[PDB]
Amino acid sequence: AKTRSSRAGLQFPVGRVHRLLRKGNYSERVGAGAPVYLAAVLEYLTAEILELAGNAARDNKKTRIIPRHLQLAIRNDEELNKLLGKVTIAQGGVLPNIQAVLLP
Amino acid sequence: KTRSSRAGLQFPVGRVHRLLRKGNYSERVGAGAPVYLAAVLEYLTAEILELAGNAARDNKKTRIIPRHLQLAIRNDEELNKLLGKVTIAQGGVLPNIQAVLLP
Amino acid sequence: GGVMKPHRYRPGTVALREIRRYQKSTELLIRKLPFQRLVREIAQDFKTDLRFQSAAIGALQEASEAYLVGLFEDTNLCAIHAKRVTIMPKDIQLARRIRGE
Amino acid sequence: HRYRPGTVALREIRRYQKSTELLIRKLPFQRLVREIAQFKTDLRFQSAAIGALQEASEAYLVGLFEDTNLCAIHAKRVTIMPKDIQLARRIRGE
Amino acid sequence: DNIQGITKPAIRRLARRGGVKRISGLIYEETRGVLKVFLENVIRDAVTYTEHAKRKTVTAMDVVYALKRQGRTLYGFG
Amino acid sequence: DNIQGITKPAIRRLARRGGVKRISGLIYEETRGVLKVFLENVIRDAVTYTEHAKRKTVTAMDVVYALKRQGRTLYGFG
Amino acid sequence: DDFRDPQRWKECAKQGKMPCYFDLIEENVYLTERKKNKSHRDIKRMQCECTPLSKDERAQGEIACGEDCLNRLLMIECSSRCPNGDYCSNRRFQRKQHADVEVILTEKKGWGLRAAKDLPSNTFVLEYCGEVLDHKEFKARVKEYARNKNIHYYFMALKNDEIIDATQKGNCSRFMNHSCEPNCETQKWTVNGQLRVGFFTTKLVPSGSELTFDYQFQRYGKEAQKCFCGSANCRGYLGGENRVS
Amino acid sequence: ESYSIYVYKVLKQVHPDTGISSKAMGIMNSFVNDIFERIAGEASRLAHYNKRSTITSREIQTAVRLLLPGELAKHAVSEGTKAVTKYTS
Amino acid sequence: SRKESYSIYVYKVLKQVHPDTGISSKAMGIMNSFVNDIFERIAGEASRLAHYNKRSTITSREIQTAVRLLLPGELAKHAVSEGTKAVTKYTS
DNA sequence: CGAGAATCCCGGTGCCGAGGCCGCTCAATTGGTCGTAGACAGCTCTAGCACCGCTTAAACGCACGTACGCGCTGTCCCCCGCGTTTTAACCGCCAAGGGGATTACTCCCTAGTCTCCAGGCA
DNA sequence: TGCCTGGAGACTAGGGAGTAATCCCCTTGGCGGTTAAAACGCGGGGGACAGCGCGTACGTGCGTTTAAGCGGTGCTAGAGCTGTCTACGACCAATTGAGCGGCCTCGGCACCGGGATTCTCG
Ligand SMILES: C[S@@+](CC[C@H](N)C(=O)[O-])C[C@H]1O[C@@H](n2cnc3c(N)ncnc32)[C@H](O)[C@@H]1O
Ligand SMILES: [Zn+2]
Ligand SMILES: [Zn+2]
Ligand SMILES: [Zn+2]
Repeated sequence: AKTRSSRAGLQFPVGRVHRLLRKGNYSERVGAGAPVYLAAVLEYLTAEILELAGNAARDNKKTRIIPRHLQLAIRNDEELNKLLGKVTIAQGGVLPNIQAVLLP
Repeated sequence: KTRSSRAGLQFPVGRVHRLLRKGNYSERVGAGAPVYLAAVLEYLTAEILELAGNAARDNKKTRIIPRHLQLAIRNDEELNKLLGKVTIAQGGVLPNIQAVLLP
Repeated sequence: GGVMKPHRYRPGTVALREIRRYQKSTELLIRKLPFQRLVREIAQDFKTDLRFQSAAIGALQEASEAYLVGLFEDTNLCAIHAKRVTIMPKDIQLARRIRGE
Repeated sequence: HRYRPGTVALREIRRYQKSTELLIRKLPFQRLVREIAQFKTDLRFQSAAIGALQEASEAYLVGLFEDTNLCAIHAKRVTIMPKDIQLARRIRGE
Repeated sequence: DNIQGITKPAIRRLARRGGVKRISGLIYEETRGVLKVFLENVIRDAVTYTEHAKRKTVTAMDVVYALKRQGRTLYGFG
Repeated sequence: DNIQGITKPAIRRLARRGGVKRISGLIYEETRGVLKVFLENVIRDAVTYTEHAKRKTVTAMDVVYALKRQGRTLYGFG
Repeated sequence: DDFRDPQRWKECAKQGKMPCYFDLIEENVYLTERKKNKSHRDIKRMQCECTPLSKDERAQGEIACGEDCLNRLLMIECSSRCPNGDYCSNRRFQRKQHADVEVILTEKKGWGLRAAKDLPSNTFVLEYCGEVLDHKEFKARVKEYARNKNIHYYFMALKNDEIIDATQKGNCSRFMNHSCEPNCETQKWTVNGQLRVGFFTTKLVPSGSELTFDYQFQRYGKEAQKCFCGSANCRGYLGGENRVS
Repeated sequence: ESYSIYVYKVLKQVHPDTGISSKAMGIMNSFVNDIFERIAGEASRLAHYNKRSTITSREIQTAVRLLLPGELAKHAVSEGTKAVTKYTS
Repeated sequence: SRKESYSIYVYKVLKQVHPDTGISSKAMGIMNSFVNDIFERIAGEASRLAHYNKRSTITSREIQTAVRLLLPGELAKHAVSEGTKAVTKYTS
C-alpha cells in the first residue's frame, strides 16, 4: 500500500494538503493533481531557502541554523527579499550597512 | 411581505443572503447577518450620498458627478481613511498650493 | 514711430496659474493614440497577436495618471524639504525609496 | 586620552548592527502595555504576547529610523531632526 | 520608440496638476522609465489573467483585477 | 506615566542599530508618541479579538492576527 | 485744464486746453470678435480662497482681498461671485477707481501728465483704451497713414496679432510720455476672461512730479526719433539696426 | 443586475430634488461591492479562528468594529442593532 | 492534544541538501510559519481564480496560474518546472 | 612615529537542548457506486481593426533675460566622550487561585423540499 | 408594459451550539540581594545656520510644422449562448501503518581567562 507522496516522488505529504484544501472553504471540489503540484512547489521553496541558510551557517562557522542565518539568507537574495518584503523575523536582527558619507 | 419591509430597510435582504450562501465564506449562514449587513450598507450609502449632495449644492448643480464624489470623500476625515487606497476615475485632486511657493 | 509691447510676466505667475487651472479640471492629460501604441508595443512582448478593448486602455490611462500625480505630490514635498524649488531626479529616487518601490 | 567625536558612535553602530538582542527593557515596556491596555478593564496577558509586541515595536522603530537617516542625508546633514521623522511618516502614508 | 510619444508638455502638465512650480531637464527621462516599469507590471498581470481565461481579447475587468492585485483599487470600470 | 520608562539610552541604541551617527535632542518626544500610537492600534485590535473570543486572557495569536491585519506578518510565535 | 465737455471748440490739434476735437472712449471695442476663446469653458470662474468676516469695518478692520489674495498675486481681478461680494477691492477696472490726473505743458517735446497729489507704489492710474485691429487691416492702415505726415503714432501691440489704435478715440492715457527713468509702468491684467492693459506706479511720487512709463523700443520705418528727457543715461535713439515687427 | 434602483431610493430620501449620473452610479456600485467583500471576508476570517461553522450577527458586528473608524463604527453598530431588533419584534 | 506540524518534513528536506547541518526550534517555527503563509497565499489566490471564471473545481491549472502570478522572476519558472515534473510522474 | 584602548585567538570546562527509540492511536488508503460539471460542437452577431479625407489645435524650435542653485566663509551653540553617584532590573524562590480546556447532555436553528406568486429588467 | 425568474410560506430532521462540572496549568503578587545601567555634570570641538557672490539653466513669447481628433465605410475574428454526454469527484466500508507524545543520552556551544595583534591619536 504505497502512499501518494511515494508515487509522486516528493517529501511533503499529499493527504494532509488535500485535507487542508477540502477543509478550508476554498471551493466545492478539489482536483487530484492540485495537492501534488502544491507540495512540489512548497518542497522546492523549502529546499531553496534551506540551501542559503546552510551556506550562511557554513560561512559563520557553525553547525546549526539560527534565525540570524535565516535573516541573512533571505535578505542576501533578491527574489526572496521581494517575496518576503513585508515579513518580520523574530530574533533575526538587521544587515550591516553604513552610508559612505557618515565615515571618513 | 418582504423582509426589507419587516426590518424597515431599503437595500434587499434576499440578494445579500444569496450572495452569502453563494460566495464560499462558511458552511452555514444565520438569520440576522443579511439584515445587519444591509443596514450597514444602507447607512454608508446614505452618508456618501449626503456628503455628495452637499458638495453638489455647493457648486450650483443638480446632478452628482464623480468630482463631487471625490470632493465629498477627500474632504472628510474618516472616509479618506476608509478609502485611502482607492482611485476614483474622472475624479481629480484637491486644490492646494504649498506656502513656500506663493510670492 | 514704432509699436511698443506692454510688458512681460515675471517667472512663476503663469506657472501658478497653470497649477490652479489643472487642479480645477478633471480630464485626461496624455494623448490617447501614443498611449495606445505604447501599450500595444509593450504588450507584444508577452503574447503575440492580442486584441484590446477601449475601457481596458482607459482604465490603464486613469491608473497611470493617478500614479504619476501621486509620485509628483510626494516628490514636491521631497524638493521642499531639500530647501529648493526646482525638482531633481534625486527627489524622485528618494520618494521611490521611502515609499517602498 | 580622548577620542574624536564619532569613533565611539561608529563603534556602537557596528556592534549593534552585529548583535541581535533586544534593546528596550522588559518591565517598563510591560508596565506601559498594561497601562495603555485599560479598552477593557481587568485583563490578563501571556508572556509571548508582550514578547511579540516588543519585537514588532523595535522592528517598526528601526525601520522608521532608517528612513529618518535617509531624509537627514538627503537634506545634506548628519543630525536627524523631528522634521525628518515627519517627512518619512508623510511619504510612508501615515 | 513609442516612449517618445509621451511628450514633454504632457509630463509638464502632469507636474502642474501635481503642484510643481519649476521643473529641471531630466524629470522627463526619469518619468518615462517609471511609467514603463509600472505599465510592464500591470500589462504582465493582465495578460496572465487573459491567458488563464482562455480568451484572446483583453477586457477591462482583467485590468481592474491586476490593479487590485497591485493594491490600487479603481472605481468606475466595473 | 510609563512612557517615560522608554529611556534616552534605549532610543539611542535603537538609532545606533538604525545607522544614525548623530542625534538631536528632540527625537525622543516624537519617538515616544509614535510608539504610543502604534501600540494603541495593535492593542486595540488584540483586545477586540480577545473580547470576541469570550476570554479574559490576551494570547499571542491575537497579537499575530492584529499584526497580520495591519500588514506586519511576524514569524516565530505560531 | 482738462475740462471734458461734449461741445466741439476752437482748438486745432494740441488738445491741451480743449479736449473736444477728437472723441473720447470707454472700455475698448472690437471688430471681428468670434466665440473662440478660453472665456467660459475653463475660466468660467477663478474664485479666490478667502474666509472673511466683513462685519467689522472702521475698527479692527482689515480691507477685503488685499495683497494676500490668490487673484491679486496672479494679476487677475475677481468676478461678481466673490465671497466678499460688493466689498472686494480687486475689481478696479469695473468700478472705475482711478487716480487724479491733469494734462498741461511741461516740455517742448510734447504734452504729458504731472501728478496732482501724493500717490503711493502699486497704485492704479489709468487704463489704456482704444480701437482693436486684426491681421489684415494693420499693415494696410500703417502704410495708408504714414503718408499723412503725423508725428504721434498711437499703436500698442496687445498680442502677436492684436494691435490697439488710440488715435481716433482715446482716453486720458494717450498723452503720457517716454523717459529713461520710469516711475510708472504697464501690466497685463485679465478681467472677465479678456486681457486688459493698465498703468501702475512703482515709488512714492511727490505732489507735482512727472508720471511717465518706459517704452519697449521699436522702429517701423527708415527714420529715427530721439527723446528729450535726459535723466542720467538717455540713449534717445533706438537699439541699433533692429527690424523686429 | 445591480444596486442602482436602491441607490435611487436612498438618494431620494436625503436629497429630494437632485439627480445622479451613470458614472457616479457605477462608482457607488463599486463602493457597495467593495464594502460587501471586505465585511464578508473579515467575517469569514473570524469564524475560522474559533472553529465555528456559522456566520452570525455577532460575527458581522465584530467585522464591522474592526474595519470601520471610531465615530462611523458606533453609528453602524447602532443602525444594525436597531434593524436586527425590528426584524424579530 | 495531538497537533499538526511540518518539522519532520523540513528535517527530511534539510538532510538532503546539507548532510551535516542541524536546526533549532526557533528556526523550525519560522519554517513552519513560512510554509503556512505560502500555503495560505497560494490557496487564497487559487480560490479567487476559481470564482472569476465561474468554476467549482480547483485544479492544477488554477494552482499553476496562482503560482505564476505570485512568484517573481526565475523562481516561478523553476516552481512550474518542479510542479509539472511531479504531476507528470504521478499519472504514470 | 610610539603609548594605549579595543580586539582576535587558543584552550579548558561543563551543561541543557537536539536527537534517537518505542507504544500506540486515528487518519490516509483502497475498493466500489452514483450523480453531474465541464469538454466539445455548432450557430449567431458584434464590436474590433483597417483605411481615408479634412481641419486645426498642439508640439517644436529659437531668442533672450533673470532668478536661483551652488560654492565659500564666519560664528557660536550644542551634542559627545568621560567620570562619579544613585536606582531599580534581574534572578531566585514561594504560594494562592482563576480561568483555559475538556466532556457530557440536550434544545433549537437552519438546510432541504414543495408550492405559489409578485418585483424588477429590458 | 410583459413576464418570468427569483423571493416568500410551511414543515421536518439532524446535528451544531449552549450550559454545567471539574481538573490543573499558568498568571499574578511578594521579599531579598547584587550590580549593571541610568542619571547628572563638564569641558570642548564640530556642525548647523546665516550672509554673499556668481554663472547658467530654465521660464516666457512668437512662427512654423505636424499629427491628433472627427466623421464615414467596410470586413471579419472571436465573444457568447445553447445542446450531448462522458469521465471525474463526492461518499461510505474496512483496514493498517505513519506520525505525535514521552523518555534518556551525549555533544555543540557558551562563559572565562591568558596571550598576542590592530586601530587611534597627539
Ligand atoms: C502715446 S504718444 C506720447 C506723446 C504724444 N506725442 C502726445 O502728446 O500725446 C506716442 C507718440 O509720441 C511720440 N513720442 C513720445 N515720446 C517721444 C520722445 N521722447 N521723443 C520723440 N517722440 C516721442 C512717438 O513717436 C509716438 O508716436
Ligand atoms: Zn480674495
Ligand atoms: Zn475677492
Ligand atoms: Zn529718453
